[PDB]
Amino acid sequence: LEVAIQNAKAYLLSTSSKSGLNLYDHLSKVLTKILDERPADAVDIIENISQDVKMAEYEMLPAYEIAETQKALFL
Amino acid sequence: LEVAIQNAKAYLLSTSSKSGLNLYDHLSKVLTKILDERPADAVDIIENISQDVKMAHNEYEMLPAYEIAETQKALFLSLPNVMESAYYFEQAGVGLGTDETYRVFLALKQLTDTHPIQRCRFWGKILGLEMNYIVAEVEFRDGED
Amino acid sequence: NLIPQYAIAVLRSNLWPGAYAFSNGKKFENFYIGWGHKYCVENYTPPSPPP
Amino acid sequence: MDADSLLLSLELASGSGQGLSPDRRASLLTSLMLVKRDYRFARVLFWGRILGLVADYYIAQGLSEDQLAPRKTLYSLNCTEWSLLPPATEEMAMQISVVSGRFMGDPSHEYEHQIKEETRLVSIIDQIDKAVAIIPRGALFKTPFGVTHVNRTFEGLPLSEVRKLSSYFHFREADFLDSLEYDIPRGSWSIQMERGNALVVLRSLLWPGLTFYHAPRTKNYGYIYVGTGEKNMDLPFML
Amino acid sequence: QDPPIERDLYLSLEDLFFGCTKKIKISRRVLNEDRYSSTIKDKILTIDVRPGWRQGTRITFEKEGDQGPNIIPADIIFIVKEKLHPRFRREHDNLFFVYPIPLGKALTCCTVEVKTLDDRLLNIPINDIVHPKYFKIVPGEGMPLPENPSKKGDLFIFFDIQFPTRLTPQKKQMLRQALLT
Amino acid sequence: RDIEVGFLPWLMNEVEKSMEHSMVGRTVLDMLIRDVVERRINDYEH
Amino acid sequence: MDTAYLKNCFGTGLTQALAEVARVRPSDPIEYLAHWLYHYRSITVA
Amino acid sequence: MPLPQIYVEKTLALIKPDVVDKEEEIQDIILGSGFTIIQRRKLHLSPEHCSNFYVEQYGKMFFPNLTAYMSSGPLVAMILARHKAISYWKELMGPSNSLVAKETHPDSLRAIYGTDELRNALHGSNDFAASEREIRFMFPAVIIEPIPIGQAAKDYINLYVAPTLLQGLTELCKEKPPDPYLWLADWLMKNNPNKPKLCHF
Repeated sequence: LEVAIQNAKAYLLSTSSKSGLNLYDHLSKVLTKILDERPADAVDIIENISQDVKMAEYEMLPAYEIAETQKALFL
Repeated sequence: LEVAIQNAKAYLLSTSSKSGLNLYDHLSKVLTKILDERPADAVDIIENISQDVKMAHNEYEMLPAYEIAETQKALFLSLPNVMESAYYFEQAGVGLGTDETYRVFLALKQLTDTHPIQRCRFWGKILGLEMNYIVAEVEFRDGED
Repeated sequence: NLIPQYAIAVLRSNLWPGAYAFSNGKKFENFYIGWGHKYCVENYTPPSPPP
Repeated sequence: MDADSLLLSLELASGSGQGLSPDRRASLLTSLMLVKRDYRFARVLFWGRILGLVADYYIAQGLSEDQLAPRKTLYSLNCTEWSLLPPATEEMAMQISVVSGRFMGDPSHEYEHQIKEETRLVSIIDQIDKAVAIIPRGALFKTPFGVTHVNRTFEGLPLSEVRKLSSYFHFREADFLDSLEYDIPRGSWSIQMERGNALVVLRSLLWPGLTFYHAPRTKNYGYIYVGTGEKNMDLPFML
Repeated sequence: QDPPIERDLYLSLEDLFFGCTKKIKISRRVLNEDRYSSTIKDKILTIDVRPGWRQGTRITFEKEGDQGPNIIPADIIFIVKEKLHPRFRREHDNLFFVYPIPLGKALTCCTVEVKTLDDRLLNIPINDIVHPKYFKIVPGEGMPLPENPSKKGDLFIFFDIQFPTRLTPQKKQMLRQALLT
Repeated sequence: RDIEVGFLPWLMNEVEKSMEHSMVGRTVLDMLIRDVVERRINDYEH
Repeated sequence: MDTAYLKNCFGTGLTQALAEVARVRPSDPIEYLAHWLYHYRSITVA
Repeated sequence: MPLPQIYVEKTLALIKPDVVDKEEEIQDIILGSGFTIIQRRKLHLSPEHCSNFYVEQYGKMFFPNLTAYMSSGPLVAMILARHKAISYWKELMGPSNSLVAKETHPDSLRAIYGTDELRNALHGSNDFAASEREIRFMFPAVIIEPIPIGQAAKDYINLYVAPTLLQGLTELCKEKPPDPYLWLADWLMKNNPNKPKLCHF
C-alpha cells in the first residue's frame, strides 16, 4: 500500500483556505498536548482539544469595588 | 527513540473507563473516514466527524471510604459542650472544623455511654505519621472499666 | 437531637417563613431570613375595590 | 448538591440562610455515602428539605450514568435513615391538585380532600425537579452514545455569561437542555452576586426555597430546595 | 425417532439476573460409521444464559443428543427452572418479596429492608396500614426482561403479619382503647 | 439462487479494500505519533 | 441474478460489518454481526 | 513487522483472589518496572469460565483446586505492554511453580506473593499466540493483533461467517422482505450454527 500512504501524505493538508489550518499540524498539536499525560479517558476529551487548538479583567471590576468598600469594616 | 514511541501508543491504547474505547483506535477510525470522503472542509469537520465515529455478569469494586462510613453511622445512632468550646477555639484558628469536632463529640458520647464516666473531656488531638490520635480525658465514677 | 442535653429550642413561625426564635433556656434572640411575606394557604386574592 | 456542599456550608453561603446544621451535615455525609453504597448510584446529591409542621423531610436524589435518567428520590426524617421514595407519574401529579397546606412530618398523614403525604412528597419533588432544577451552561455534555455525562472539562461561566438566564438549563428531559429564559414568568428568576462576586446565587421565585450555587472560577455548582414545598402561584402579582 | 431428552437444569435468581453460563456433560453414546460403538466427540455443551429468561424457556441442541444407527440425535438441555431463594418468587418478569412484618409495625410507619439481586439494599417506606392483603410495588426494579436486558420489571413486597401470641390485660385495654375507637 | 458466485466475491473484495483503507489510517496515525514525539524529544533537550 | 436488488439494499453496511468482525475476531462472529446491524440502524435511521 | 509500522507487544497478567488484596503493590512494581497498563477489569470466573480460559490446557490440567482458586473470589486481570513484554513479565514472574520460585528466585513476584504450585500469585501469557488467545477471551472487543489485511480475512470469513451469511442472504433473496436488515439480523440470531435455538415461551 506504499502508493496509498504516499497519497495520504500528499493530502494532509493541502491547506484549507476556509480556516488556514492543516490536519497534520492541527492533529499534531492535539496529540502533542495529549502526550502530556491526559488520562485513560482521553478519548472523550479530543472534541474540545480540537476546539482549543482551533482557537490558537474589566468584566470583574465590580468585584474590586465591593472589596474596596469592605476595607473600612476592619480598618 | 523506540521506547518513547511504543510508550506513546501504550498510553494512547489505554481504554477509557466510561466509553470502553481507546483514543488510538478512535484516531485510526476518524483518519480512515477522513481519507475515505476527503472533506475540503477537512479541519472544520474534525469535531463533527469525531462525533460520527463515536456514533458508530459484571463485578463491582469500591473504595476504602465506605468502611469508615459503615463505622461512623453508629456515631449518629456527662459530656461538655464540645461544639461550643471548639467554637470558642475556632475564633482564633484552633480546632478541627465543625464536622470533625461533631464526629469526635459523638465518639465521646459513645465512650461515655459505654463506660461509667463522671467527666469525659476532649483532651486534645496528637498528630501522628500514619494515624492521628483523638485523646479523651476521662474521670471514672465507680473505678471499674 | 443526638445530644439533647445541649439542645437549643428552635421555633418556626409558619406565619412569616424565615422568621425564627431561639433560646438556650436562659437567653434568647430573634431572626428573620425570609422574603418578607406572610404565609397564606389560599392564593393571594387582590382585594376587591370599594362598593 | 454534591458532597462538596456538605464538607463546607455551601447552602448557607448562598445567603438564602436556610440549610443544614453541622450535625445534619456530617450525618448527611456519612448517610449519602452509605446510600451510594446501598443504592448503586453514580452520584448522590442532597436534593434539599421540605420543611414540615412536625418534622422536615431530608431529601436525596440518586444520579445515574446517564444523569438525565428518571432520577431516584430518597427521603429521611432523622437524616441518616434513608428510604427509597417511589417514583412520580402523571396520575399522582393530578391526585394532589385538590390539596393545599404545609407538609406534615409524618408521611402517613392523610387528607380528606384520601391522599397520603408520601404521594404529596413524591409529586412535589417531581414538580420542583421539572420546573426549577438548574444546570449551568455546558456542565452536562450529551455523549454520542445516547447518554448524558458530566462535562468533566467544564470551566465555569464567564462573568459576562453569568448574568444571562440563557446560561442556565432545566435539569430534565428536553446543548440539549431547555434554557431558563423561556421559564414564564419572565422575571421568575432572581440573579444576585455574593462573596466578592466569586459566587452566583440564582433563586427560584415560583418555587421559593430553591437557591442554585455556582462558582464562576471553577466547576463547583449545585441546587438545593430548602423551603416550604408549595408553588408560588402569586408570582405574577408579586413581580 | 427417539425423542430428545428434556433435561431440567436449575438456575438461581442471580444466574438469570446477571446472565451466567453453564456446562452440562452429555452422553457417550455417539456412533461411528460401524454403527455399534459408544464414544464421545463433544464432551460439554455450553449455553450462554442471557438475563431475563423465564421459566420454561427451551434451549435446544439439534444433532447433539443420543443417537441410534438410523436416527438424528437431538437434546433439549435445558428447560429453565428456578431455585428457591431467601426470598423472591419468580413470576412473569416480577419479583415477589415476603417480609415477616410484626404487628404494631404493620399498623404504623415501617421500613422494609430488601437485599436485591444486584447486591443492592433497599429501604422501602411503608406508611399505609398493612392489612394481610397489602403489597407495595417498587417499580422498575425486578428482574430484566428477556426482550430488553436494560429494562426490568417491578418488585412486589407482600407481608406476612406476625400477630402477638400473648397479651397482658393492660395490653388488652391498650388495644381496645386504640383500635375500637 | 447462485449468489455464491454472484455477490459474495464482490463483497470479499470490498472487505479487502476497506481493511486496506483501515491499515492506511492506522499507518498515517503511527506516522503522526512519530512526528509529534520525535519533534518533542529533539526540541525539548535543546 | 438477484445482485441488483441487494446491490441497492445493503451496500456499505455488510462491508463495514465483516470488516469490523474480521478486525475484532470475536468468539461468535454471527451474533456480533446481528448486534452490529442493529447498532448500524440505531446510528443511521435515528 | 519490518513495515513502515512500529509495533507494541502485549501480555496478559492476572492476580488471584488470595493475592488481589495486594493488587496495589503488584501494580506499583509493574508500573515501576516499565510496563504500561492498557485496561483493568474485575472478574469473577465461575467454573465454566475457568474451564474455557485454560481450554488450551484444561484437557490436561485436571486440577479442581485450580478451578477453585479462580472461582474462590474475584480476579484482577491486566493487559501490560512494553519493550519485550512477555519475556520481561516472565523474568519478573520466574518459574511457573511457586514452590521452586520461593527458594531459587528471591526477587520473583511469585515468591513474594505466591504460596505453592496451584496457589500461584500470578498468571500471564507464556507465548505471543497464547497472549492473543487469553486476551481475546478475557477482554472482548480490544484490538491486540496485526490486522489480517490479505487472504487471512477471506479465510476467516469463509470458514466462520460465509457458510451462514450466504444461506441467510439466499433466503432473504427468495423472500425479498421489506426493510431487509430485520430479516437478515433476526435470521442470524435465530439460526446461528455456533449457538442453540432459543424458544422464549
